[PDB]
Amino acid sequence: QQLSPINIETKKAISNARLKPLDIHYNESKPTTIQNTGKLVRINFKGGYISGGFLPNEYVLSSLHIYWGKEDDYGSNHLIDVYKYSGEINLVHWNKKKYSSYEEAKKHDDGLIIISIFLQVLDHKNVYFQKIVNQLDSIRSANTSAPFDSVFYLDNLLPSKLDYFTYLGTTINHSADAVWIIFPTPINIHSDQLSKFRTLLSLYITENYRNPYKLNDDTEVYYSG
Amino acid sequence: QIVLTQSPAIMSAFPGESVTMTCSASSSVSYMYWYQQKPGSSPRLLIYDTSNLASGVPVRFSGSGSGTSYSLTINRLEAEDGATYYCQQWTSYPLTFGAGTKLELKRADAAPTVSIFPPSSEQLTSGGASVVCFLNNFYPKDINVKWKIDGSERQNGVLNSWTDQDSKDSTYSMSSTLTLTKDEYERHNSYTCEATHKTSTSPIVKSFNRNE
Amino acid sequence: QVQLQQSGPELVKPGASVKISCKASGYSFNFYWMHWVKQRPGQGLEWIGMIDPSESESRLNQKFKDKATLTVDRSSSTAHMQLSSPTSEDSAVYYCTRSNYRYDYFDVWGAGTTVTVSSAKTTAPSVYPLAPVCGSSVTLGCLVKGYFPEPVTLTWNSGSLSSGVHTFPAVLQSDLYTLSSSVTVTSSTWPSQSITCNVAHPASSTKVDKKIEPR
Ligand SMILES: [Cl-]
Repeated sequence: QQLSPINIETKKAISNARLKPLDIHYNESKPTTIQNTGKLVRINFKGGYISGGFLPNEYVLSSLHIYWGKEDDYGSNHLIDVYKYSGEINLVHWNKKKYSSYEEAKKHDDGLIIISIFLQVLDHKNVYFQKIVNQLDSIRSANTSAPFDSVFYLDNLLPSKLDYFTYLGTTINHSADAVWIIFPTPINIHSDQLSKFRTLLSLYITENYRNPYKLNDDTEVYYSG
Repeated sequence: QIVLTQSPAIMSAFPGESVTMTCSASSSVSYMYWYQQKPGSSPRLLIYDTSNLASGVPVRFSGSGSGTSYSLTINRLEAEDGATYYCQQWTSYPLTFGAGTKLELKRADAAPTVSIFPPSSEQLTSGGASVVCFLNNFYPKDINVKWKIDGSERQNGVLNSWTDQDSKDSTYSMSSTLTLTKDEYERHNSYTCEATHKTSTSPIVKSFNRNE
Repeated sequence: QVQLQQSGPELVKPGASVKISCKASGYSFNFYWMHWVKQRPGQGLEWIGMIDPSESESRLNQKFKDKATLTVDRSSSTAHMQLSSPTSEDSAVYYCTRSNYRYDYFDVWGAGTTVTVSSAKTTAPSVYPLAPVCGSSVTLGCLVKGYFPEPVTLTWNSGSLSSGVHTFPAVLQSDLYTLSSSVTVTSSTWPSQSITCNVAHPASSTKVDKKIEPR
């Protein structure tokens, strides 16, 4: 019922300080293929899941999506207290326990859980994030698909702090509803690593983030500290 | 879904007048959007994000509102603004539009120019007979046409069509067609189209006798 | 130029599926969501659904869940909408429109594709001249009777005569349309110069030119 993305107002967030901790199992996650969709970068995965949290049961990882802007100043989708990061990784998970496929999960408000990891541009070359920029040479055209070149552990792309905000919203392209898990703490990357994304053909792709929507009266943002 | 109610459904005003149309929502909308559709054309963006004018939209247009109540105002109407205006919300899916406010123009009262036409020879050869009456360039649009045959009123077989208000002179035109068979047509001599309009107190009568 | 080009008028047999198309040019097709909007003669605008061209992910208005199927042909930069098992309720103008990737507005619209769902027969019109009954000004006419489906086009003197013209919207009776057009000229113009109404009904491949002769 809430269109994504949003500005998260920390002063309005509801503290849920009795939740089970969030359990991330990316040890068995393996990247299958990488896509240039013409609009964004998609990395598909097999294996790996997340458990609650607020989660009624576990949700399997299916894919990763990357967003940026034309400046290292302004590129993420979600904001926190009107602060926009350089970029945003979205990790899509689906309710395989309840529904037979992703396609059936995408039609329900308890089918998709998306994890948001922010990208902060600094003077720090991320060796783990690099494993992704290297793939970019294979997928410059649109829409192209290539096998993910070599060894990569998603676990390395996790933030150093896993406190998070959560709310019921939608996919970034609005195609379906989804619950968001959003870490305020970003991972750090260099300008040289992000700029590579802007050299992908879109038919020229300088920016692909979406502006935020007003929070609806009945939309709650919960914080797990 | 969010239901948008637009009032008034239909309205008119003179050029230079101020016009306000409202869009009420069944629940709160973050931003209202406004589309202008001229007759025979696709909708076209006029206002976005409640109060921002689309590129090239004249400064006489303005949008306003918040929550469940929004409005569009034309400050100094112009004839070219004749259109149906739709509000639209982008707060929840499905996206929804109001049913529109149809806006038309006022001008000075104008009497119709009335012409009558006997069936053509070519139609008679096919066994049908249509009698056509054009009532052109009148205002207001409210008009009554009565067909008479040999003095008697005829209601059956009458079809009417009104043009869209003229975008240059703000008048309306109407076509009235009486369709009989060739057999019925030849059974009578006097055919009359009688126009009743507020311009004259007496009806405007056009008539012909079948065999001159 | 950034432009959205829609397929021509469709007459569709009830229950027979129909695909209509929307060819995009002048911009990056994958980057903007394409939407479909339905407009019935007296029913405002209805949002059918949208599709994200980059991955063909679509969202449909539940009102059209079993009716409309949204696809894209990325190679040909063309969005498609299919209507399954059409009924008379599916007769309408269908617009494709692009929403801006950043701003939530529809910044490009097609001319709209008219879809008529009916088992009424394709029928050619008869075109009849309307000459005046046997000062300063004269109104002539052309009557275009008994055709199906819409549209017909009507010009006067191959379009050379355009002011003083009133072409009346068609009226539908008993599966057939009838339309008329009046033209007003100075009495010194007609009949010393010919006036000819030109009529096309593409569905019946009809083309006719009727000179208005004095009675
Ligand atoms: Cl790694």
